[PDB]
Amino acid sequence: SCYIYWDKIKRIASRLEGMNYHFDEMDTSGVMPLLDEIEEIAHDSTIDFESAKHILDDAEMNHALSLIRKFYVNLGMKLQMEKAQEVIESDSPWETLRSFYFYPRYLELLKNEAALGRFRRGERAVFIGGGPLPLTGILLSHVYGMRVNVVEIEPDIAELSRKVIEGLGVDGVNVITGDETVIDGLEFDVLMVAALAEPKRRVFRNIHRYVDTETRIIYRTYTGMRAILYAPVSDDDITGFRRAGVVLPSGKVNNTSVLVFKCP
Amino acid sequence: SCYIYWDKIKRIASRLEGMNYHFDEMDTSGVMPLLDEIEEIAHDSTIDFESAKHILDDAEMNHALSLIRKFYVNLGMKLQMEKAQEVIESDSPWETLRSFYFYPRYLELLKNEAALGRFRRGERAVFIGGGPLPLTGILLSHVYGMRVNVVEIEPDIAELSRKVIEGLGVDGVNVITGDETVIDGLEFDVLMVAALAEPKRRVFRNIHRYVDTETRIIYRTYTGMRAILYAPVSDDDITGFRRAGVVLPSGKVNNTSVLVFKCP
Ligand SMILES: N[C@@H](CCN[C@@H](CCC(=O)O)C(=O)O)C(=O)O
Ligand SMILES: N[C@@H](CCN[C@@H](CCC(=O)O)C(=O)O)C(=O)O
Ligand SMILES: [Br-]
Ligand SMILES: [Br-]
Ligand SMILES: [Br-]
Ligand SMILES: [Br-]
Ligand SMILES: [Br-]
Ligand SMILES: [Br-]
Repeated sequence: SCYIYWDKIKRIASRLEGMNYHFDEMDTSGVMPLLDEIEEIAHDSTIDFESAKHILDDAEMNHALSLIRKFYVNLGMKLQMEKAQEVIESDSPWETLRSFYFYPRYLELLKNEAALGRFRRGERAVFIGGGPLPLTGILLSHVYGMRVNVVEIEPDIAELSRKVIEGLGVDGVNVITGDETVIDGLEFDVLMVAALAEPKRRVFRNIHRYVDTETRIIYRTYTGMRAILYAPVSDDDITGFRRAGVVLPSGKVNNTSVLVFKCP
Repeated sequence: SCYIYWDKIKRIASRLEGMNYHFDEMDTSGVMPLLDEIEEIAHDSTIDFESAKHILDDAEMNHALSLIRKFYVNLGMKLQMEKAQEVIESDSPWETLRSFYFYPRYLELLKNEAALGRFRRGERAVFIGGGPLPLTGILLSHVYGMRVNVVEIEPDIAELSRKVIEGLGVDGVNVITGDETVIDGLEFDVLMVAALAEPKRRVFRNIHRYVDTETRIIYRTYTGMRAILYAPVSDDDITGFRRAGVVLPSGKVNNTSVLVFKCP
């Protein structure tokens, strides 16, 4: 085979590689064009899922794919870091938060997930992998009226996220510093696994130990050409669970959301 | 994992075990309820492709999958043979043809394919693997006004398919007895490969030698839970071609249709 996307992807990866050579520290404003070139490929609706695997998972794409995925992770993290601090400093913190590049996507994504998980006001939710900008946790309370624990493994990132929540005046959102294993000590009706929470295999094995067969578990993944952004959760990762629902994204939304329940 | 469909599949397969190595001896009328049981699962739109893959790829499912596929291919062949002979003997051949159990699905399948392959009246189509009831060839002319050569490897089957075409009074449909390599001496705009055309490896490697990069090639395969019916075309099979489009079936249609082009 002979996909025209292969050359386009390799050239983007070459640009990323040259950039990384010069700077470890991401220039978030400067790389927005690169992100948009990548998302135009990711959002190409003409490409079916099987074809996406044929193009993205080809052996000769491995190196380029790894560069693009690392870029997406590092950019997303830096954008979150920068926005968190902006929110904390702002006299108009909600207006500041809504300016986050990806903000409207979260509204659409969470709508999807709330239907999939049958979210109800007052239910307890745990979100594993809050990051510096705990937007999903914030929305689960602010929009869905859930009582939320957000879990974050890096103590300084956890601290930042707490200041963001305090800055916005959002109630019902607590941040727990620790790994996924903290769920042993929490009551919850629904558990969500962040798109970038890693390592997947470990996270799901630990989840399996601590949840029961009634716990609604939603995880975020990448399918079709959106897999250019990040490695999907594999079926091996979710051994001991059964899939019970999936929402495929459209528009600009990147994540696929999967509902699973612990067997048996 | 713990899908309800696992046991349901195993149960159906247990009732096929005693027919193993002798499915060709089946009473087609008598086994229709079995096909319905299998299709109940195959056609269940709540089973996502990841779940279907989990079930169907499991080593413990291999024997059951083999039984179901043998049943399906033998029932399909026998239904086709019986119908071909009925049509040839009928005073009302088109009415007889339209009573074929799968007839409505062919209309939908072809409708999807016509859009995918951008079929235009008067275009020249070659169909590899007519079988005794060359319904696709018949409809390509009758519905889409294409000029058709159907290719059939077995002389006796070729003779039967000619009699069906002639019985119906269909114009612009000819049967060529030979292997796939007969396309060397043909001039055509669209090439189609039947769902049951085998061996895929040899067939596609031969196709690659004769077509050019402009030839629209459509092949039929099985995806998701419908792969319970018949082995999907493997990635190995279509090496040297690029995928350009797909139609995934809905309702009762079994086949996925794939548009490919020879590289580059
Ligand atoms: N931050 C969220 C992920 C939210 N994804 C959104 C925003 C855009 C993106 O992440 O590429 C989406 O899918 O469109 C998490 O940690 O799960
Ligand atoms: N006979 C055709 C296949 C026609 N498939 C139809 C009929 C049902 C079936 O084959 O199970 C379909 O997908 O619904 C061929 O060999 O290409
Ligand atoms: Br504000
Ligand atoms: Br988040
Ligand atoms: Br199930
Ligand atoms: Br039975
Ligand atoms: Br057999
Ligand atoms: Br046919």
